[PDB]
Amino acid sequence: GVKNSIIWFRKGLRLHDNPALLEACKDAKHVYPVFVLDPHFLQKVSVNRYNFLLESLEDLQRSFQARGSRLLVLRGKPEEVFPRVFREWGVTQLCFEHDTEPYAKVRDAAVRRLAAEAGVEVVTPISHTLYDTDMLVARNGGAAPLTMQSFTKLVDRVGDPPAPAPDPPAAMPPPAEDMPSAAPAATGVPTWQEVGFKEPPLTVFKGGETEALARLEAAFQDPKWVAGFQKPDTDPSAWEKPATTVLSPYLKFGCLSARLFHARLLEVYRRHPAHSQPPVSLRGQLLWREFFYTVGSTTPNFHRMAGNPEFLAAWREARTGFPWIDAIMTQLVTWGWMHHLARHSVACFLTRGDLYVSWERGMEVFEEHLIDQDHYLNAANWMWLSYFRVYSPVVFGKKYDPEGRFIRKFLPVLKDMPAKYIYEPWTAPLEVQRKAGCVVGRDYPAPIVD
Ligand SMILES: Cc1cc2c(cc1C)N(C[C@H](O)[C@H](O)[C@H](O)COP(=O)(O)OP(=O)(O)OC[C@H]1O[C@@H](n3cnc4c(N)ncnc43)[C@H](O)[C@@H]1O)c1[nH]c(=O)[nH]c(=O)c1N2
Repeated sequence: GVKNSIIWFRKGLRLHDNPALLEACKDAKHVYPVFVLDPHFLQKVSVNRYNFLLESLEDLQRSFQARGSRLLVLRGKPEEVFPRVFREWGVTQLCFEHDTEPYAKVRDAAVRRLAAEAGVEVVTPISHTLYDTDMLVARNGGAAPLTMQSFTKLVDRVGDPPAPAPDPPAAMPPPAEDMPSAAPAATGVPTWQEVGFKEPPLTVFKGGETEALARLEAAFQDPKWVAGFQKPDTDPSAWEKPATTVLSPYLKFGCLSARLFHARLLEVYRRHPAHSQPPVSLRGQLLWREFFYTVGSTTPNFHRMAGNPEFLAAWREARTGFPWIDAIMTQLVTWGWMHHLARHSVACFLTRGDLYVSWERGMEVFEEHLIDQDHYLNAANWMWLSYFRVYSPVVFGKKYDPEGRFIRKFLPVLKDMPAKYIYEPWTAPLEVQRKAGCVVGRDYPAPIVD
């Protein structure tokens, strides 16, 4: 006789542009905001990324409490928890954002069956991508386009992505009182210590929808920078103020709506007729993401499109002996984010013909440490790898940073090396090494390859 609904967060960790949340609140006597956390994640995942998620859930908790509700972090597996709470809470509707990843399809199909057995309606809107990816494939005749230029042609044919959804109401229907499965002590957001991590996170990027919107506003503080953006011309050695938006972790977890980002770019583009165009523009960057999601989700053998241990270990542990390479690998572990062309440098130095190895092994290392780790974006970018015309990937940074400021920041052992040798410290006169307190082979390794 009443509507009791669940809004289930997996991605889409936001209140803004959340059509699943708007549906669950409509005409609802009680709404249960749920995140399902697998407590036994022990089995691979850096504390930096997991803490980013926890911070994002803490932000959601604060947002829901401001509106008379709270987030319920349920422990267990969705297939076991949901049948119990469907009956306990008298649920009539279950809402959640659509997800096209492989595991998500298996998980969501099972939950859809359990909902039907309990008489629960399921509503799953598209809001993680700009477009309904299935719709794009259908309008392309039933096959995903295979080049960026062709893909940009198709979306231009389709038109603008949908507008961001309205903000939710200032007050929300709360969960019912004294429901055993909603008890606060069993449903709070845990800390990185409580989930089992021993080392603290070191990244400088904080999770959550609130920080995402703050960072988006900062990127749009200069419309001329947004209008003139060209990805290949940005500086990979810029760390104090990165040369790109660093919105990737926020888009990965859904703290930031891709649709809101796109709408804001078109606002700026209307007033700047000479703005950059795809693929180098900031809109092009969003379209790279959409392109790889579309191809990845509709391609069965997606990982097969691109056709010894010691070299990988040195690369993994930032001891290759090339300061530019080791500095980036240090940024990976410490920040979990590096500029696109820094990612290119270490990836080419690993796969494009310096250490050979297999690109899959390099992806595994990225998958552990990147805070923007994305099943589709990580793999696709490794394969699309297969710029250094003058500067080889091992001294690439010298073009932008002849003094080696980036290297000195992340490899402080080299902080007193004269700039003439900071990219090739093995060339320094051996008394220069002594003076700088950095002897090659003692304080910093010699190059691992001739
Ligand atoms: C080896 C390797 C591995 C990865 C990636 C590249 C390479 C070469 N990338 C892509 C890229 O390096 C990354 O998206 C940016 O460095 C993120 O920086 P900004 O958010 O400042 O991007 P910037 O502000 O330039 O772009 C804005 C947004 O567009 C998207 N975007 C930009 N460049 C992209 C690209 N090349 N491919 C797809 N989407 C792109 C992202 O959503 C990004 O947040 C990736 N990206 C990611 O989100 N998760 C990942 O796990 C990886 N892994």
